[PDB]
Formats: sequence, C-alpha cells, structure tokens
Amino acid sequence: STTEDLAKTFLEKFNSEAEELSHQSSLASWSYNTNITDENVQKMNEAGARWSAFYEEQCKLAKTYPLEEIQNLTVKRQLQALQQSGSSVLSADKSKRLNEILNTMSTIYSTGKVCNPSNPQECLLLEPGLDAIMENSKDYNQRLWAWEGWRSEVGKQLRPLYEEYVVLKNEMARANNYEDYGDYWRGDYEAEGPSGYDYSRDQLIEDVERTFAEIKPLYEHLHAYVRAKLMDTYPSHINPTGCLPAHLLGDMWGRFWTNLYSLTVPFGQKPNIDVTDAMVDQSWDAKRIFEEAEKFFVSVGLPNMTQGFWENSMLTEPGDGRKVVCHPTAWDLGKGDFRIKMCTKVTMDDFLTAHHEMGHIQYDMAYAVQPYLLRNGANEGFHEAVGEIMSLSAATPNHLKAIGLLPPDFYEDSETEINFLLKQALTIVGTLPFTYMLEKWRWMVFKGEIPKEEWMKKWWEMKREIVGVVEPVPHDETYCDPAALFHVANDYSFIRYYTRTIYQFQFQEALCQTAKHEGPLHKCDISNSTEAGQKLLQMLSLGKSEPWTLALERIVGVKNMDVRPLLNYFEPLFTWLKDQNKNSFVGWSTNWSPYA
Amino acid sequence: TNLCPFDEVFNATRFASVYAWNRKRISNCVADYSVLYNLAPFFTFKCYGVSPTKLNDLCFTNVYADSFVIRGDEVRQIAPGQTGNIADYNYKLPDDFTGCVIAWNSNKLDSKVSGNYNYLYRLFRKSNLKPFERDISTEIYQAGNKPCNGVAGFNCYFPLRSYSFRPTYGVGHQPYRVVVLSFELLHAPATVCGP
Ligand SMILES: *[C@@H]1O[C@H](CO)[C@@H](O)[C@H](O)[C@H]1NC(C)=O
Ligand SMILES: [Br-]
Ligand SMILES: [Br-]
Ligand SMILES: [Br-]
Ligand SMILES: [Br-]
Ligand SMILES: [Br-]
Ligand SMILES: [Br-]
Ligand SMILES: [Zn+2]
Repeated sequence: STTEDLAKTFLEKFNSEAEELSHQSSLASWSYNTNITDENVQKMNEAGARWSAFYEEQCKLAKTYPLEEIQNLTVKRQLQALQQSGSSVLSADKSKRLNEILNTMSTIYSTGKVCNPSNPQECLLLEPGLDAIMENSKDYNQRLWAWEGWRSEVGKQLRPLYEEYVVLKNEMARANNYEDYGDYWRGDYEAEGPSGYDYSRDQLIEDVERTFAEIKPLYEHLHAYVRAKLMDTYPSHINPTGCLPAHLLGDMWGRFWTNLYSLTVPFGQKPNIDVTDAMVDQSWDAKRIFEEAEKFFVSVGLPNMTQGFWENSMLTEPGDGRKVVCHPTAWDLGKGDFRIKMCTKVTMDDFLTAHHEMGHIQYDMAYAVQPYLLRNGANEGFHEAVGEIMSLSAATPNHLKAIGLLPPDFYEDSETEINFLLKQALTIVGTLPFTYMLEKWRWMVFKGEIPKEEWMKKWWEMKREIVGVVEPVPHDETYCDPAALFHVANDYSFIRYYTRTIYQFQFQEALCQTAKHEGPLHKCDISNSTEAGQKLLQMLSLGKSEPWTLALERIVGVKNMDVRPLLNYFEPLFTWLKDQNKNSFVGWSTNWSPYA
Repeated sequence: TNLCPFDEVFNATRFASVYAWNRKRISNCVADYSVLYNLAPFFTFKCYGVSPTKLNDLCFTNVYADSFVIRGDEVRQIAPGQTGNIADYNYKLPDDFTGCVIAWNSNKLDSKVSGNYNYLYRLFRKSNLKPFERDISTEIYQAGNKPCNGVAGFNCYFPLRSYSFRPTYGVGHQPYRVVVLSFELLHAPATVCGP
C-alpha cells in the first residue's frame, strides 16, 4: 500500500487523461484566437468547460491521499498542485455576490466614459481616448481633467463595490486557512521545500521591503532628474523639492514613466538605435525574424524550434479574412505542440518581442520532461523574466553587429548609451515604487490595517512618501483611486511586476558572468555562450518541480531576491544622474501639494 | 524465387496495438530486404547480433516479424535491456536478442484531426513481461488491497489506455510504426535465404 504508492498509480492514470484533455482546451482556444467566430467561441467555451470539469473531479480524487504520508517530494508536489481551489468554500449566496461584484467592476471599468468639461460632446473611453491624452499631452489642464475625471467617474462607482469586494474576498481566504486575501495572494511564493529552501508567505513582505530600500537611492536620483526636466515644461506647477504631481508622469496612473523620454532625454541630439531601416534594407520578413531568434538560442546550446512550430504557429496577421486580435502570445498546447501567435511586422520592436516570445517557448520545451502539473515557471515571475533577458542580449549593439543590422564599423556614443539607460530606467526603475506601494496598500487593506475611513488618506500618504507622487486634487473617502487601475479592478495580484524585474537582472548578471563578459552589464550579449545556456537550462528544465528558491539558486547561485544586479545594470546611469543632480534637491517633501 | 510477404507486414493498411502486437511467421521463401527505402522522413533501423548490410546473404530457419504502433519517444524501448511502459508491459525484447528493429513516422497515416484512439497500450501490470510475451488480458488492475470486484471501486483501473494521435502533436508524441524482425537459427535446414 504505502498510500504514496497508491497515489503514484493514481498520478500514473491522471497524467494521461489530464495531458490530452488540456490539449483539447488549447486547440479550441487556439482556434478562436486565430479565427474569431461565434462558433469558435462555443467550442473554446465547451472544451474549457470539459477541462475545468475533469480537473475539479480529480482534485477530489487526489484529496483522498493524506499529504502527510508521502515521501516523494515530486509525488507530494503533484498532489499539492491538484488542491487549492478558491471560492468554492464560499456559501452559495455569498459565492454569487462575489462574482456579481467582479463582473460589475470589470464592466464599468472597461466601459467607463469621461467627458471634457469644455466640450460635453467630447466623452472618451480609457482606450483609446483617455490613454492618448495621458501618453502624449503636455498641457497641464488637459491632463488634469482626464486624470480627475477618470478617478471621479469610474473611481467613485468602484468604491462601495471594493469595500464589499474586500470583505467577501477576505472571508473566502479565511475559509482557506489564510490570514487574509493578501496572505492568500502571497501563497504564490510560499515554498515548503527541502532544508533551507523553504519560503514563508510573510517573508515576501520583508524581502520586498528590504530590496526596495536598496533601490530607493537610485529612484530618488531618477526622480530628481525627471523633476528638474519637468520644470522646463510645467514651471507653474512643479516644486523643485516636492513630489511630482500624479497626472504628469506619462500614463493615467504613473505606472510607467516611459512616455517622459521626450521631455527628459539626456542627449536629445543622439537618436536611439533603430535597426528597422536596416531590416527593410535587407528585405527581411517575419520568417527571417524568427529564424534569427532560433539561431540565437542555438548559439547558446538550446534546442531548435520544432517542425510543428513553423507549420502551426501564426507568425503573421492572416490575409485570408480571418479576424484575430493582434496580441503577442507564446503557447504551450502540450503533447509536443509549441506555437507563437504574433502579427509580426518588420520593426525592431517585433524583432525583440520575437526573442521574448521564443524565450517563453524555450522555457516550455525544457520542462516538458516534468509531469503535467509541474510544467510552469518556478513562480509567477520566472517566465516573463526569462523572456525579457532574451530581448536584452538581442538588442545590444554586440548582437546586432554580429547579425548584420549594424555596420561592423558601428560607433556607439557614451551619450547614446546614457540615452538608452535613461529610457530603460523610466520603464524599469520608475514602475518599481509604483508597483511596491500599490501592492503594499492592498496588502494592508486586506490585513485590516487601513480602516475604510482612511483608504484614500493612506493611499496618498503612501504615494507621497514611497513613490514621491502627490495628488493634484484632494480626494475624500468617496474615491477609490487604486480601483481606477485595471489590475486592482479585475482581481489581479500586482507584485509580480516587482519580482520579475529583479529576477531578470539576477538572471542576466549570472549568465553574463558565466559567459565571461567584460564591461558594463547592460552591454552584455550571451550569444555563442553554450555555458550560459546550460546554466539557463538547469533552471528551465526544473519547471515547478522544485521550490522557486532552489530553481533561482541553480542559475544565479543565491536562493532569494537581490537588487545589486539591477543596480549594477544601471550603474553608468547612477553616476551620471548623481553628477546631473549635484545642484538639484534629491528627495521630496511630502507636505507640498499643487493645491496647497 | 518465392518472395517473402513483406508487403503484408510493412505496407499493411492498419497495424496492431502494442499490447496486442502482431507476429507474422515467414518461412520457405526468398527474403529481399532491399525494398525498404524510407517510407518516412524520420526513420529508424537498428540491428543486434546480425549485420543488416549483407543481411540478404544469410539463411535462417524461421523469421518472425512483430508489428505494432507506439509513440516516437517509446521507440527506444524496443531494444534489448530497456525499461519503461512499452518494454515492461507491452513488448519486451531479450538481452541477447538477435535481429533488427525498424521504426518510422506514421503521422500521415495514423493521426487524425479529431484524434485517433484506435491504438492502445497497457499502462498497469503486476509484473514485467518475459521476453516476447503477449498479454491481451482485460482484467481490472487492483492497485489497493480491497479486491476490485470487476469494475466500480476505488483504486481500481482498467489496464489498457488509448494512444490519442492528432497530427499537430510533437514528434515524440506522434505515431511510429515498428517492425521487429526476429532471426531464428537452429542451423540444419535454414529454409529462408533471400539472395
Ligand atoms: C510499400 O509501398 C511503397 C510504394 O507504394 C514501395 O516503394 C515499398 O517497397 C513498399 N514496401 C514493401 C515492404 O513492399
Ligand atoms: Br474614445
Ligand atoms: Br503582436
Ligand atoms: Br504589508
Ligand atoms: Br492613483
Ligand atoms: Br557582468
Ligand atoms: Br534510405
Ligand atoms: Zn511575454
């Protein structure tokens, strides 16, 4: 008996029904995604309905095997995965209240209109109207009414729904042994693996806070340099020693500072490296782009793309009347079926994302040797980090010279390097305080440390302090500005954008050290380093069969997050920013307001 | 010049399930081993104890041809000293096996868009097969200690599973047709020569 041995037989049977049932769901999902059709929606819905049906039956079967009786960690980790359902424990009357609220929040966000006070005929959605204003407008007042209007119209409607959402989500989490819903979300990082590879859910708060304190000095200098440049655009509204107003940061929420590049570029006389003209010059097509990506992974010792990858993928928008929504995705349908769905164009962007999506594919191929339930990234942040580091090596001048998109005589200016690092910091470094503060607010709200009379009082107190961002208009407790973001309104965890940012530079630095790359980390190119590939494969092949701490240690040597690789990546920019800010206030005072 | 019926074995319309593998006795004929071009892009020809080059020069008393269909990554199990579901429970070759194993991709013939569930294999068995044993039993597999009653009951399993074969599968999951040529030599007559 030894129920493990009984559970191995159950898992032996499960791995055949599950692996191919999940395949039918992918095929039906692929049919809709590559051919949008009323009929194809039904097949995808019904195939997924079958797959979700089976899976929840098997969970019951797997729950008749005491997890405290199994010695194989692999068998344990497989049985472990079949559990952990969610809102099923919630009562029937409370269950439909929750999914009522969720669909209400999702809809009023996606359909919410905001009307310009100067023109009542001008009422714009978020996409494409309000997004266009926040990403491109340089007028202070035009940005203000879109920012306030979005948080007033859709934000206030979400406020009472979110108060009920927090209460309901907490009760389901408490009925799952979790402290709160934030504690439930941190379960995606819990590891109970061997020896000192274990990772508690409470550790995530400490390790995120510890890492962010080491990122704060770099962010402050980026914050000060951006602030000093924004003075030349909004002189009447920018305090040189105060927080940046929220509605001037390049999007609706300040999540990314990417769109401040034009106003904040170090050397505007130097254009960014763009090999798009070269790619059209050499008459590249979509097939050539992925062939070059395949060569890049072959150069580091990784396998080629499968024959079915070329035959079955969608590497180009269909010209035969099939309607698809062009969104880059890399598919792992199972049973040896790997595909990429991209409307590839001949641009440097799609050249880079092709390496990113094929980076997803290489991860999927590597852990196919694992059982079905363990075929995933080590945690939720591993996959996107793996894809991102492929774009880093691909975009380097070192790689582009070897590929033939740059002249072998190419001269890269130090000014162009700083221009590139600054643009990276706006997206990468700018989002870190935004991501950390947002999830910290939600964590404390679920933890009950922020009373509902203080939701919008804390939110801007944390936004001023942690992010250095101040609201342009005072907001009472009728607002819900966190809910005015997609991820908060659509019941999605947000700390992944913080962890995978740290993971990717930990990955890249370790791979570049293995490749013995001399020089700044941001210039490293892991191409033609088979040694880097094996160290990468040591983690890719693991999948989710080991704790993410152990999988992290296999590639980078340490079993936890570390931001020094990130700071090492931005070190040339850090010294440049410090010189530029030696006559500017570095930091911010949380007392000043634009409405003071 | 009596030609041995190799067109029956290799170019058959349908092959047998590996658990119910098919053996075709061959005797008193002329064996022309040179007709096997590739009949597949991915194709395998492994011999043990005998040399396929100059194979149509020797003589044997009887030549048994075993045929079935397995997945691409189970082809390595059709070989001496191999372990795994196909070797352990479906078709086992001896350690001192003398003969050749011929495998080739059959995705065009055996894969169907709606899935081809006709090919089966044994997933559970109390013990490994002896070499060249054939088990077509359909008795319920008792994993636990409560007797399995003939059907409904916990920790019970039907011993046979279905190979689902869809054309978009990876090569390792695609159907491969296997022909195992066992060469038998009790010297004396050696009625199968094939110059
Ligand atoms: C099977 O058919 C093909 C073409 O029809 C032929 O070339 C080949 O020799 C045949 N195989 C056998 C074993 O006769
Ligand atoms: Br609009
Ligand atoms: Br796309
Ligand atoms: Br917290
Ligand atoms: Br906000
Ligand atoms: Br380095
Ligand atoms: Br040939
Ligand atoms: Zn991606």
